[PDB]
Amino acid sequence: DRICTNCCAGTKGCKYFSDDGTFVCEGESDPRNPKACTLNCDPRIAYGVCPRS
Repeated sequence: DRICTNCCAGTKGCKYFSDDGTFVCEGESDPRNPKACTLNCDPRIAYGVCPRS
């Protein structure tokens, strides 16, 4: 377990949200370009919630 997820490593369309119930940022990185961002650990980001459909 190593919560080193960050908004750069995020994927456009999915809301990077914290488990406390807060929207931090949506994935600013678009999947078109090969995104390999730094593994900067942003613990305030829990997981990405893409539309549940």
